Amino acid sequence: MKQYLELMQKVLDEGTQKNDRTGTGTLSIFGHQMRFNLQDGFPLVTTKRCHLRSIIHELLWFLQGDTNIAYLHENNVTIWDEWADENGDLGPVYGKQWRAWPTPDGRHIDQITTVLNQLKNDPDSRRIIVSAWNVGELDKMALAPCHAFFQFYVADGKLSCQLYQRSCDVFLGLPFNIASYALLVHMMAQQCDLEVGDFVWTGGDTHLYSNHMDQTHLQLSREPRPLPKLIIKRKPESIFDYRFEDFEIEGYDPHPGIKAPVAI
Amino acid sequence: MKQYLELMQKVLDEGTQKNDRTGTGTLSIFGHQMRFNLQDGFPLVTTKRCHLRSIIHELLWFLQGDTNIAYLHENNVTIWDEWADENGDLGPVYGKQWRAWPTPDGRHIDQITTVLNQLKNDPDSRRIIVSAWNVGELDKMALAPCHAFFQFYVADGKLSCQLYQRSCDVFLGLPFNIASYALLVHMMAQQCDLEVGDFVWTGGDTHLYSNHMDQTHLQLSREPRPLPKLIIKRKPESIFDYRFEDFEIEGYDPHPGIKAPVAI
Ligand SMILES: CN(Cc1cnc2nc(N)nc(N)c2n1)c1ccc(C(=O)N[C@@H](CCC(=O)O)C(=O)O)cc1
Ligand SMILES: CN(Cc1cnc2nc(N)nc(N)c2n1)c1ccc(C(=O)N[C@@H](CCC(=O)O)C(=O)O)cc1
Ligand SMILES: O=c1ccn([C@H]2C[C@H](O)[C@@H](COP(=O)(O)O)O2)c(=O)[nH]1
Ligand SMILES: O=c1ccn([C@H]2C[C@H](O)[C@@H](COP(=O)(O)O)O2)c(=O)[nH]1
Repeated sequence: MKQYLELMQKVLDEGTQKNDRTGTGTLSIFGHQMRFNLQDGFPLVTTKRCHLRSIIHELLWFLQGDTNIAYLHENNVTIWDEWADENGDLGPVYGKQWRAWPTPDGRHIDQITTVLNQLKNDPDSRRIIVSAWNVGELDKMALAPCHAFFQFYVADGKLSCQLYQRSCDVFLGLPFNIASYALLVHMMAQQCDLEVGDFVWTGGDTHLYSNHMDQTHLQLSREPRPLPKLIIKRKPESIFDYRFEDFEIEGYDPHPGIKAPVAI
Repeated sequence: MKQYLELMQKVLDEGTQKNDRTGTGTLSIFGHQMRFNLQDGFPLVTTKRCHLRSIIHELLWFLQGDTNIAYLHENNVTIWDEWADENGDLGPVYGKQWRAWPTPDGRHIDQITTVLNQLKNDPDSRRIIVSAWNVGELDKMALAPCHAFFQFYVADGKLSCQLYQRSCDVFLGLPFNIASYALLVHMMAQQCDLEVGDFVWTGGDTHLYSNHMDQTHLQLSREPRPLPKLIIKRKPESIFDYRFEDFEIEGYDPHPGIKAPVAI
C-alpha cells in the first residue's frame, strides 16, 4: 500500500541504528501516524502475498478471551508458537485484557462489551477506549502488548478507530496488524449499524530489523495493486459470534510473497 | 506556535459539530500528530500568555503521587477545583497511577521509578511506558485521564517522548499539556544524563468548543514569536526533589493573554 511503502522508505531515510532486546539490531524512527480510508478498500498489503487465514483466526481468538494457542493450532495458525510455554499458555495477554481486565476490588471488566454499549448509547463519547497495557500484569505476560491501546470515534454515521502501537516490526508485524484492526472496525460497524470510517495507525518505536533489509528493498521496487474488497456474508447476534466463513475477500491479486525471519 | 496554530485552523476547516458531554457543543477532528524538537526551544505558546506556575505545580504534584488539591491551593493553583469533592480529592487520578498503580493482588507499581531505571539501565527498551489509563479504577476517578498514555525513547543520546491524548480541548487544555510534558522530558533528561530530543503529541478527539470561537479567531491573527528557553537552575538528588524555584524561562515575549470560560 502507498502509506505502508512510504513508511518503509521513511524508516530507511531517517532511521537511527539501535540495538534491541532480541540482539538483532534495528533501523528505527519514533512517532509516525498514517490514515486508511476503509471506504477505499480493505487495507491488505498487495506488494507481497499476505496470509489472511492467520489474521482472521487470531482476531476471533482475541475476541473469545483466549490466551492458549490450542485454538490457533487446530486451525493451523503458528504465529504465536515461539512465545508459548509447555502448556501452550501465553499468560494474560490481549484476549484476557480485552474481555476481562482485573480490577483491584475483585471485579473483571469486559472492555469489548462496554465499547459496544458506548457506540450504541453514547457514540459521541471521548472515552471509547480498549487497553491491553495492564501494568500490574505485564510480568505474567509472555510478551508485552505491541498494539496496546485503541480508541473509537463516530462522525457522520461512520466508525473510525485509532491504534497506538508502542513497538512495530514494519516488515512482519505491521501488515498483520493493519488488517487485524481494519477487520475489527468492520465487525463493530456492522453490529452498531454504522458505516466504516478511517483506521488511523500511530506508532512509537517503528522499526525495520537488520536482517530484513534485502526483503524491504525488494518490496519497495513493486507497484501496489488495487486494494481488495471485504464482504461479510452474515450478521451474527453478537460480535463474539463470527466465524471464519462469514468473511470473503475479493479482488486480491498480490505480488509474490517474500519470506523473512522473526526475531524472538 | 506554528504547528499549534495550524491545528487550530484545521479544526475550524474540517471539524464536525458534535453534541458533547457538557452540552456546549464542539467542532472536532479525530487523529492528529505534532512533533516539537525541544532543541529548538521550549514549546510554550507565544500567541497568548500562558502561566508556568500552574503548569509546574501540577507536574510536581503528579510526581508526588498526590490526588488531593490541598497542595495546589497552598500554591494558588485552582485548575482542579471544579472536579474535586467536598474533601478536595479527585480519586485515583494521574498522580496515583504514576506512583502507585494497584495490582489485583494488593501490590503497587511505581511507574516513574521503573521508567527512571529503564532509562538508566536499558535505554534501548521499546517498553518505557507510563500509563494513567487504569480501566479498573476509572469509575473511581473524578474525571477520566485525558493525557492517558506516554512512551519514552532514547537514540543518539537524546530522550524523546510521545504522548497519547484521548480528548483535547485545543484552546484551553492543549497549551498546558504540551508545556507540561516538555518540562517532564527536561527533568528526566537531566536525571538520566541525556540530551533532549523530540516531544511528539498524538491526539484522539481533538476539539474546539463553540464558545471559544471568537478567542480562536483572535489568536489565529497573531504572528508567533521565537520560542523561549528553559533553564533548570539546580540538579536535585532525584526526580522527586524538584521545586518551583528550580525552573526559569528566558526570552518569553508573548502576546497578551486571552480569557475563555471552562466547560465543566
Ligand atoms: C502478530 N505476530 C505475532 C508477533 C509476536 N512477536 C513478534 N516478534 C517479532 N520480532 N516480530 C513480529 N512481527 C512479532 N509478532 C506475527 C505476525 C507475523 C508473523 C510472520 O511470520 N509472518 C509472515 C508469515 C505468516 C505465516 O506464518 O503464515 C508473513 O509474511 O505474513 C509472525 C508473528
Ligand atoms: C489542564 N487543565 C485541566 C483541565 C481539566 N478539565 C478541563 N475541562 C475542559 N473541558 N477543558 C479543559 N481545558 C480542562 N482541562 C486546565 C487547562 C487550562 C485551564 C485554564 O482555564 N487555563 C487558563 C487559560 C488562559 C487563556 O485562555 O489564555 C486560565 O488561567 O484561565 C484550566 C484547566
Ligand atoms: O502484533 C505485533 C506483535 C509484535 N510486534 C513486534 C514489535 C517488536 O519488533 C517485537 C516485540 O519486542 P519488544 O518491543 O517487546 O521488545 O515484536 C509487532 O510489530 N506486531
Ligand atoms: O489535561 C487535560 C484535561 C482535560 N482536557 C479536556 C478534554 C475535554 O475537553 C474535557 C474532558 O472531557 P471528556 O473528554 O472526558 O468528555 O477536558 C484537556 O484538553 N487536557
